[PDB]
Amino acid sequence: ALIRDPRSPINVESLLDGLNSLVLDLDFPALRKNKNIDNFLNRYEKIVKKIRGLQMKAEDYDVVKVIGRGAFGEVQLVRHKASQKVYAMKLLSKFEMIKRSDSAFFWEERDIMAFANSPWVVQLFYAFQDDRYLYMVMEYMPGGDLVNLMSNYDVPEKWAKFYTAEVVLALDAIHSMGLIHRDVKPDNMLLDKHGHLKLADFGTCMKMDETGMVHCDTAVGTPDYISPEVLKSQGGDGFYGRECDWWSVGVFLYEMLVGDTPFYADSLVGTYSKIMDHKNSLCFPEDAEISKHAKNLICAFLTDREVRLGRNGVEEIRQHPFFKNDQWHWDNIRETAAPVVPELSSDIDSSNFDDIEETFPIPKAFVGNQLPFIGFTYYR
Ligand SMILES: CNC(=O)c1cccc(Cn2ccc3cc(-c4cn[nH]c4C(F)(F)F)ccc3c2=O)c1
Repeated sequence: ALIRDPRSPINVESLLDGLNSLVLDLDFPALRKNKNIDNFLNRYEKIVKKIRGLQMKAEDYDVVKVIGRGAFGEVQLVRHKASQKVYAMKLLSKFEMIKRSDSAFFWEERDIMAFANSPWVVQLFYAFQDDRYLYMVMEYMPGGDLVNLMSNYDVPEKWAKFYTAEVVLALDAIHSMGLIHRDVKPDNMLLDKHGHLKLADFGTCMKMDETGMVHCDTAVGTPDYISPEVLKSQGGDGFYGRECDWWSVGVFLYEMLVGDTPFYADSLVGTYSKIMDHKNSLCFPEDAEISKHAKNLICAFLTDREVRLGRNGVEEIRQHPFFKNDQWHWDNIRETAAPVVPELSSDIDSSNFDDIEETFPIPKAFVGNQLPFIGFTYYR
């Protein structure tokens, strides 16, 4: 009965993952001296290779261009050969994830994009694997990200109101699924064909307790955007709530209106120290020319959690005077016209993206390197 459920760990895709993964981890001359291992391989090695050809696989896609990179892989603009549809495909290297003891962040990332069913969340259509990579096949966002937008325009406060509102709604939606994002930044804010925002890169997300809190002893995210409480949790037993995402919205709003990040330093350790000393290090440039309302919202986000705007819920963010505007309302913003509408040449126009510039050793005994990746495959 669970076999049909796309959420169950024992659906057909996961059962096939196990059989495929066992053959992968055993098929070596050394391990084949065990008769058990050889008797199984003989029975199943021909049909597994047949199954491999009929399963969704990488060679079914044309690689048009590489449009993104990360610690463990890259994102490619692809076209599915048979259907001629266009997607963005993210790859995660199995060797690197094992080599750097980081093998479990992709579960929530896959599940959010697959099941959120939200206009604010990039949607996942397929997940598959081969012996080297994980693959997440996603709806393509041809508008680019907000780093690219900020590098090409001087963002007036009217635009900043729009993108900050859309981010607030997107984070609220993620919070209502029980998740804290923890890596809010402009590189994770993607724009669709109509210029509206979606969140991406859910690698550092975490589900909250029945109390709304998370225990964590590890500081995560990006150094420019990390909140004091998350940073402080590296020294043991962090207990914090969703409000760490609102701190990172404050950094984003500063960066859009001022042109630099508010805790900039030449060293990572300097950035870490400035964030700790934020009550003294947060300083707007003399030539800023930023409104009183914008400066008040920025400073209401860039405080300690016990005092931070949003600690009581999103309604206190939405009423803030900075969001007074003559173009949109909180309940209809994504159906109004975005400030920048992309002009697109073809369905593989990638002009809003800058251009971009090892394996396991053969085992002596059973290691099970493919075991952590069982159950990743998903067919919509
Ligand atoms: C631990 N995490 C990693 O190692 C890691 C590996 C690879 C990339 C990243 C960060 N990154 C960058 C771009 C990116 C782009 C899309 C996306 C979806 N639809 N369209 C696009 C478009 F590309 F068009 F913008 C979706 C996710 C990402 C994304 O995650 C992180």
